[PDB]
Amino acid sequence: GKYFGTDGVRGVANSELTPELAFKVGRFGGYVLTKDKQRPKVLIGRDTRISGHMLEGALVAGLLSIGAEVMRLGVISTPGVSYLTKAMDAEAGVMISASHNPVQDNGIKFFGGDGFKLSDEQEAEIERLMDEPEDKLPRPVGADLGLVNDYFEGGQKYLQFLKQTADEDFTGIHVALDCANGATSSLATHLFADLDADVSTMGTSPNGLNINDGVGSTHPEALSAFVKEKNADLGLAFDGDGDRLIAVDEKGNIVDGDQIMYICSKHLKSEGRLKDDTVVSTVMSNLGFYKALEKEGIKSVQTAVGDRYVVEAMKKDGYNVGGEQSGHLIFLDYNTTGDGLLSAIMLMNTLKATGKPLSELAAEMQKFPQLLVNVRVTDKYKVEENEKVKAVISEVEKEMNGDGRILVRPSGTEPLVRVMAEAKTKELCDEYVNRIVEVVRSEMG
Amino acid sequence: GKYFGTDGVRGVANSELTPELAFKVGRFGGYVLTKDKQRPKVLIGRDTRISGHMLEGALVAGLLSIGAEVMRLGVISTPGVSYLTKAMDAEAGVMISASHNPVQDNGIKFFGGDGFKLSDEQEAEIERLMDEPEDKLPRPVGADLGLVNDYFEGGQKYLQFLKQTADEDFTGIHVALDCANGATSSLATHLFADLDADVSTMGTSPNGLNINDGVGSTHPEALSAFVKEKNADLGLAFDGDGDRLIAVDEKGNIVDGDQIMYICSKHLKSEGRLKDDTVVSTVMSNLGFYKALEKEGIKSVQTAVGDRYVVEAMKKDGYNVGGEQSGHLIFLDYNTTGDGLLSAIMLMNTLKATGKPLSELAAEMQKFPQLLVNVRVTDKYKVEENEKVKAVISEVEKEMNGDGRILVRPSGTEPLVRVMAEAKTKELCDEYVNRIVEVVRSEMG
Repeated sequence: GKYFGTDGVRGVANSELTPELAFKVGRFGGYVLTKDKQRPKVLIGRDTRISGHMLEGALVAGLLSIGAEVMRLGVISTPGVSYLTKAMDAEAGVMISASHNPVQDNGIKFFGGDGFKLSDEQEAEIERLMDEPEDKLPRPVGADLGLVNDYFEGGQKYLQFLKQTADEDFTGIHVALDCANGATSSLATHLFADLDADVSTMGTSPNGLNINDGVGSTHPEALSAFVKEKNADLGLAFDGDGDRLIAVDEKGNIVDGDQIMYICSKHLKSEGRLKDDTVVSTVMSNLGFYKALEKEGIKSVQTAVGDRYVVEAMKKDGYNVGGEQSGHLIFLDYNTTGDGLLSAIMLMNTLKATGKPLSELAAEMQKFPQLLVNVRVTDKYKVEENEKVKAVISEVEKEMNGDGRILVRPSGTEPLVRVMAEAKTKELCDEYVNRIVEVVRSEMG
Repeated sequence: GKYFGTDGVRGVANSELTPELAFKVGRFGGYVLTKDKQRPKVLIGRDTRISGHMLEGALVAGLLSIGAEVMRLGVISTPGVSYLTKAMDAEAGVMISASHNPVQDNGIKFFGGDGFKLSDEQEAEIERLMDEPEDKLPRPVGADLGLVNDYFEGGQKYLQFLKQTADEDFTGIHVALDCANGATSSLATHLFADLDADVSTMGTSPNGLNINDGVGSTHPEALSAFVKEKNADLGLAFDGDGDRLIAVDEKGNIVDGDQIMYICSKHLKSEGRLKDDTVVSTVMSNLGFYKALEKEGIKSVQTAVGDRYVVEAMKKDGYNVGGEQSGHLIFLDYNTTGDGLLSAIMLMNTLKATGKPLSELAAEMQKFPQLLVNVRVTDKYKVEENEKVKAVISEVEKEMNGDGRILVRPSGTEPLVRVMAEAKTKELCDEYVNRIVEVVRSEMG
């Protein structure tokens, strides 16, 4: 009915995301991808979550009961699953994980031959079957049955590829890594050490219970302190599945996905590699990202939140680069989903080639301050129109005239409305927001 | 209701023995064995059957959804599973296989802590649960979930143990091996080669479709020809799971489980190791086995067909050795189920120590000829009594007076009765059987 959301199937493993269901998934989904040849070739990959194994076995059982030849990969980032499912011309690819969420949660994700999430048509049918109450799909027996050749060497192919996209070894750089105790634990540390960089690690020590546990892109303050401690040049914080990246500069400060997009797209434009010198990004990006983009003559396209949209955009118009503030950047020259380590290597290429420190590079793009004030109200949904509100906003919008931005939306969870303001400084934020907030409390209370 | 038969659960994999059911098994059975500690320790092992993997994954999924720490072993004979489940003090042990059957079939088998099939009480409850239609067993989540550490090194521990029970290396012996393309493929050939024996192989080349395919204990004629071809001293034919053994002498002839029991128990008695110098065996054994046993002053106990009974017997009365004509011999000094390779090493110990060739040793025990004649009849079940039949038999029984044996039983499959006769020679068989057969056709036709 509705198993496949944004990020595939998710639940708390065993309770909601039962192995029964991870069976039905691989069984039916392997049927759907079976329409080509009698013997599809799914490959499957997972992070360090303890539920990993339980799901991987039930999923592979499903796949094998409908003839699919199956290639376990072991622990590997979602990037590497997509890269390999393309490079090995495999009918599909699967990733058991639930990036950056806590360990108890997990999820199944699918990739097609091309390295892209499955067509909404396909997922459609997978769900069609998963609600019939008769498993009338074929049951091959004897020699028709699925086959299963492990391929734990997959990892070092996706390593072998990342290693070629580094414009020279990184000698002379001290990098700290925090790998969320996840799929990137063993991949990253081999990579940057095989690229001749002084690596200092942390969060690289998974036990299947510690993924994303005060480490990783979502919790970068540990890494913030570790950089200063080990006095490194920068810190990289991947998340659970190796699909995001948040950096940290020698000064200890955080370097979100807008600043990484800025930094990298700018370097890329200096090699002629930025395609039509444009960059896709989402609403969520910070006004000062668009400002410093103009300043470097890089144009931009905005899309709605979520990388199905940011990738929908780069596809048609053939764009080279696109990203989110989350740290989720796509370099389509190289791979078809967000790739933490790719991001990180592009960032290091920048650093090496410019001899600047990460603080300097990220200072070109100046973030605008934000401000949120939430006011409790009687009837939060009647703010869509108002004889005052609706007006106030518009005036302040024009008063700002490109140097600012306002956003007022009612909450779901509660009975209050959220006023929010980008401005060039903290005191303009304060002025503007207070204005709107006043004409709201006039109505409600 | 009735899933656990003699040899565990069996079916044709996927069609009857579905992965769904191999899930319910490990889930419920891991509950039943969970009553001790919150974190049982099942270990699991399989043969080369292609359905192996599919079942192993669904089974491990079950086990993990109820907290069991689980130890994959890979491919290993059922012997080695039992040996290890004892030596590692593990709550249970599991073997996915269906020995000597064709590849399409498979099966789940259970062993307790002690190395013995599970108590009929336990299997009882496993089935109790498997027919409730509500999976109300706990669903641990987060850190309670199952854990899974592979242990593919298990194999070479059970090797390390077999290698100690060989009374000296086997230098100077040429042995041919036929391992049914099964679990014993890699174990045997390392073993006898690490014991310094000239090994010539066959059936050692599994691809998950060729198990028991004109090789192995059930189909020994290939091996019969191979021994003569490679002019070896003897041939060993294990079956799919490494639980049986049939030998073949340098002359090419077959050496069934009665002759191996004779040969080995006799050697053992010569080391004082045969306990109370007795040997357990089943009805199925050949009169001349009992004769040559008397001749060497070894006493004997008979039990009904099947090793649950042959082991029930050695348990109470503390017997050292017991076997079946199948090749399924138990040496309880050393292990708790039938052990093909153990048998084989005991046989080689005999050979080495006596310097005799296998033909000579197996000639001490002289088999009596058998004869079967099946007569079609009108009402095959009224032969339990007869005014002629019942008499004829009894007379011929006493006429034989210990030198013979008769057995007449009606068939199920068809409408006819089966007359059968052991005698000292082929022409006594012919006489005796013809007598009975005559007084049967008198009635029926």
